[PDB]
Amino acid sequence: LRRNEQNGAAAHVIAEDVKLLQFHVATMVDNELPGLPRAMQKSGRPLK
Amino acid sequence: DGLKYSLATGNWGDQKKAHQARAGVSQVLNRLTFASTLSHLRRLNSPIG
Amino acid sequence: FIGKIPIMLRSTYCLLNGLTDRDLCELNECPLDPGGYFIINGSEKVLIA
RNA sequence: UUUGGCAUAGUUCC
DNA sequence: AAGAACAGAAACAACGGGCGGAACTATGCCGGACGT
DNA sequence: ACGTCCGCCCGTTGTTTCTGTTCTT
Repeated sequence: LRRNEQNGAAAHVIAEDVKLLQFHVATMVDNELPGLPRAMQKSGRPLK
Repeated sequence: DGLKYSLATGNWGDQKKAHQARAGVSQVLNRLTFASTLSHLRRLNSPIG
Repeated sequence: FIGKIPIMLRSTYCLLNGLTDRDLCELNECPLDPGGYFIINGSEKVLIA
């Protein structure tokens, strides 16, 4: 996101990346929100 | 690999979707006594929680 | 050739189907063994109804 | 004299 | 004798967290494809 | 010979609804 905001984006890549970073941080805090992608890493096991 | 995995682990389904796969099929045979072996080979199961 | 299918012991497509007790003893198999289980990676698996 | 974890199954005792 | 805007209280619907205590064995698994 | 991409209970909060007050005509 730093690189995109430095080199200039297409006004929607920035928004999608912001949403993705928000999802990653939220799932790091709690990985049980209702109606979420439910991030996994490997073998299909959800994180902790 | 699919047949071997489903029989080896007991999670009846694909490996990627072992979340809703019903576990508890394909147990490892009991060999403590002959009666244990027979009563294991003739066994039922109700999927109720 | 599309893959390998595990075979249940003593079933029609096993090597012990129809053999006499003397042949079973020759193969170091117990004549009293009931059969009806799979051999997956060495261990013996039993499907539960 | 050095330290694996996740899951599933079975069993013992109230 | 009539009409409007606002406000206080309530019926029903949707959502979320909660669900025993110990202990002992065993078995499978921890990502996949590609060639410059 | 390495390195890149892909099953039941019940506390909250919302939504919607139904009347009361006061001002004006």
